Amino acid sequence: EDRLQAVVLTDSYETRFMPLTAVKPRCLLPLANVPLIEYTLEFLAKAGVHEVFLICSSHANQINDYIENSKWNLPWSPFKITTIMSPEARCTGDVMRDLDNRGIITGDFILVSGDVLTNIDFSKMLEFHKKMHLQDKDHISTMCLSKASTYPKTRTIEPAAFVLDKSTSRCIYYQDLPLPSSREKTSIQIDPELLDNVDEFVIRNDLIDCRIDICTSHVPLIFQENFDYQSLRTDFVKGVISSDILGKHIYAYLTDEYAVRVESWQTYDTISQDFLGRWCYPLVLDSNIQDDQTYSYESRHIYKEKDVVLAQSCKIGKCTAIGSGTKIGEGTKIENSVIGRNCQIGENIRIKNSFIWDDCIIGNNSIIDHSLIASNATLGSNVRLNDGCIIGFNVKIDDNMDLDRNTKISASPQDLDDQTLAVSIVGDKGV
Amino acid sequence: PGISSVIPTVLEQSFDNSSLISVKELLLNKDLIHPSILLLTSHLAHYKIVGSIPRCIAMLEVFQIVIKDYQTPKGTTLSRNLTSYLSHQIDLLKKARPLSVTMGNAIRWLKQEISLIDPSTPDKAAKKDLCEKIGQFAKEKIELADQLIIDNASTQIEESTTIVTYGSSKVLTELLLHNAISLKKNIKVIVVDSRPLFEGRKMAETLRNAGVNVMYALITSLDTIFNDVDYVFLGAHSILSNGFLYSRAGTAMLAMSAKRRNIPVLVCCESLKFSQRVQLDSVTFNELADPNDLVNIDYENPVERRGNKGALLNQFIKERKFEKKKLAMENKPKGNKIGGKKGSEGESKDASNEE
Amino acid sequence: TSHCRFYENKYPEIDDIVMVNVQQIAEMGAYVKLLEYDNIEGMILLSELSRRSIQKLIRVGKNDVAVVLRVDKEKGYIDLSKRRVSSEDIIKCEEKYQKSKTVHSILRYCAEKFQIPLEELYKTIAWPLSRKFGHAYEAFKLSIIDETVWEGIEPPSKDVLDELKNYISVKIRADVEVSCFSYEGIDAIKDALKSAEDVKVKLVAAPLYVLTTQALDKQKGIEQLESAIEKITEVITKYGGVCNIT
Amino acid sequence: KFRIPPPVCLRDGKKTIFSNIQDIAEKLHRSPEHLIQYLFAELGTSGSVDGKRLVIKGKFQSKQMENVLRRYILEYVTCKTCKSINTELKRENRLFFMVCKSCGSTRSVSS
Repeated sequence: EDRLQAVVLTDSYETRFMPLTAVKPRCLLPLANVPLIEYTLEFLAKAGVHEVFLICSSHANQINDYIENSKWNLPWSPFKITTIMSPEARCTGDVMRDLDNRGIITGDFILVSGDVLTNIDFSKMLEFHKKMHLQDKDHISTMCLSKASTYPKTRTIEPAAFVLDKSTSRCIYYQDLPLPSSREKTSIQIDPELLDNVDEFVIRNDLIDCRIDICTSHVPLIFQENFDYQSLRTDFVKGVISSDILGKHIYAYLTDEYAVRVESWQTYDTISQDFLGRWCYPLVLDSNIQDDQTYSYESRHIYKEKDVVLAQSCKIGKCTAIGSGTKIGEGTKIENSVIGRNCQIGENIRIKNSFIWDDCIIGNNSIIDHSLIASNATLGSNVRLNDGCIIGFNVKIDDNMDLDRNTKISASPQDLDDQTLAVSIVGDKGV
Repeated sequence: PGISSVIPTVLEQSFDNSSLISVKELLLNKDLIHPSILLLTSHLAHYKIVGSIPRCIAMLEVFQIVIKDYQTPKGTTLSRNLTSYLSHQIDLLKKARPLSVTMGNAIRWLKQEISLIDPSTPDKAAKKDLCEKIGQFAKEKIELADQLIIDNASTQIEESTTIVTYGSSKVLTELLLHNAISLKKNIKVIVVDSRPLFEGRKMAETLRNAGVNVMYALITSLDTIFNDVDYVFLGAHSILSNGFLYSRAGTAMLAMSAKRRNIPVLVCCESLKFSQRVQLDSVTFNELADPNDLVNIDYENPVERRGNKGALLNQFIKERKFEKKKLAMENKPKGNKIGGKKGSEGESKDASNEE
Repeated sequence: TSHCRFYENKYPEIDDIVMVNVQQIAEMGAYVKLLEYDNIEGMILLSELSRRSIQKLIRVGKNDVAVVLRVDKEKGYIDLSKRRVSSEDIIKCEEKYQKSKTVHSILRYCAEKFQIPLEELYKTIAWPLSRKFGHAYEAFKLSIIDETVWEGIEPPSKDVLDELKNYISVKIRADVEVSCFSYEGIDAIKDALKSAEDVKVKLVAAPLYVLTTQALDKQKGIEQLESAIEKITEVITKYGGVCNIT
Repeated sequence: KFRIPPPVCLRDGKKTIFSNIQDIAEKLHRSPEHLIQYLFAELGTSGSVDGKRLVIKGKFQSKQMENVLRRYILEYVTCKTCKSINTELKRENRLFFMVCKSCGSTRSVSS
């Protein structure tokens, strides 16, 4: 039951975040004024990890530096960090092959794709996995699933329709749809290979992706054997179902509580909002995980760190978090928005449902609505932004600018409009 | 003939005066009853939406329907067995769920109407005029009154508001909705929920269906919710001859809390709800229900968990009892919005003698 | 669009009867719009309103009685009363109001249709109807029953009149499933055609005969259709076939 | 007969989508519209032609559609007197009757 190793699939979903991920690594970016890797690490610790393995390729030096700086580098940690360095750009099959070549895989190894933070206890899950394994010899891997918000409507990228059994908790079919976004395929598929064996058929769609996998020693060998499987969800699970190796079982764990992985931008925002509220049961910033953090709890879901300065007569709405070393002026209307560490806010600024990253200067008499500002990117005087406007690294938005709905701004100093240099594109300036 | 005896759970030591038992699933009855009354009774018994205001209206509607369907026998006159029928209906209602003050008033009105027209007139001419009259009455003393109350409230509300609300009172819902839509002010609505009936939840749902900024709280969570917040509104059932607030469950405590934390409470009432019956405590006459309401373990109404509790009769010396109607203190509410615009609750029976 | 007076004179006199459609009440009385004498608002007092519950009966929309007390024929101030009503006179007043309303309704659709002023229309109507006959609605009713009142003055518009008539009141659909098994049939059909039209008959299929019956005031179309059916029945009984009527 | 092409189609339904049909048209030497017409004749469907891909209304499977295809390949490609390649579309009055370019014979284009 004890002694379990962890392999984390990092630097995999780059260019999916279309403006960012070009200069700095994907996972190093802060969720709520603190890096995304830390949460994942915490989760792993909670689960039960004895050795840490990270897959790095895109900007690996920075990752290494971070690791060196991190708390787990010191000898007090039960798990040590040793990174896998591989050639640039490869699929999860190739990575698996590489891992196999090296050879550290023992027993029930943990494989996590992307970064996930959830509240559910893992020991029970592990126990369940063990018991099910003890049933039959040819058991493969565990999948995590959670109940969705009644009806699906905000899910377009990965709205997977899971046909499931109640007695064994096993997947029957996996399919992706663009149905709510584009009315071309509003569609359902069922295969007849497992009809006269299961009987209890339950067709469901409202289940959210987690992508946390508890895997046996068979999986890397399987990957080595069948080199056609580049992905792990679309081709692999389906293959397993359609009897690639005959007489084999897979898991689909069902939980009533919240569990969602990071995937896009709106989804990320939603996750952040959830974190801000009391959705996750023990996951709160006021506990202080990074040790340098000095967060404290206040009334009406408001987070305040130490050395946070806010001026008199500023009406605040609901759910606000402020990072350390902030100076905010007078006459501000703040509603459902997070302000980063050491940010300098001017005077008379109306904010609604927005997001502000680490060290950003917001200019006087500006309106920000449902838009994101990345690290070290500054807003000037009189800037009016609409819903879902992503701003990249070090973008200097100077005096007087207006940007419409869903305008993406580049991060590296290419194809998308508005650049890192002085003034965003209303008058042509840049490289 | 009906059904008698057989009551679930323990009878308890204290608070034993009113009916708490009965027909839930129908078995053997008199073959003359109009089914609409039965259906209504079935609804009322297992209702989660109604709260003082709509019940009476529903009853009136039912009565109207009955009148429409009513046919005079060839032998006996229009009023001979009609009274008996009415009595039977009343008995059925009581068996299902005890009669309210509004319902009593309605009954009285009906009786008066019956007395007014003596058995001499033909069938199709009398009831044509009766139904119209009743409709007119309904239009007058209810809807118009409500509208008036709403308008009074409209002028009474100032600038920058933060309100804590409770109940499934329709008038309050109307008010809040009005605030949200037609006034376009800076309104914040905080909702309090109760265990016996999910009224707060319903209110919240209604608010959502409009698009209002909503905080959601309970009876326990009140010490932290204040720490900016000013107005407190409650829904009344009936005001007695004493002047005390004879209303639903979790109101009095809230009022007390409000009193403690500086800012007073405002309650709304109609100009027909007033009673001549004298009582100063909840022990006198109370709406008591079966302990089946306090079985579900949080979250939602339909869940059914095999947790820790699920027995009442087998347990030796165990009393699980809950109350629905309460008597709140007189001095704590300051504002009363009735048919005569504005007034104090200490007036008691100023409208009762006025009729 | 709704404007201008109903009768010849702008302001009423002493003793003459009116009515208000009350929008808001209870302050001094009611300063609300009239529908008997001009759409310009006049005032009733809360003194001669209660005769024998008082704030519940009137309120909004409901028809309420008025009689002209005092007139200021200079700038525009009209005094109205409810209690003064000459007993049953209330009912008469109400009737008059209703008539006025109906007249107004009549001269609204035509105003919108021909795109011509309402006041002019009113002027052209209220002389052999509102003066000689009594009220105008009753005159209109009389005309609809048997035309006699419209003949007095020559009409500038006929289409408008037609529209009005239509509103007051039309093709009614009729399908006769003709399934004849007769010896001579075409001749019979011709005969039927020659009696039924003397309305609009169209043929799509061979067994199905489609006919639309023209109605004067909607209810009259039942009598004609039945007659046609009877005629059809008569037609084929002599030869040796059948006609099925749905 | 090995001339039957593999139908590369997901059974993801509500509206039957055939993206591989162009290949079928090519290999068997046939106009794409005729196949659509045949399908329509077989089962009450309504849709439109798009350049390669089909948008046909209905949730139809990857076995009954396959059966239909098999039938089509059994009678519309095959001529009873002489098995010839060159067959052409003709609208001969409401029910279809195609002609063979090699000889000139009328074949039942429905059963």
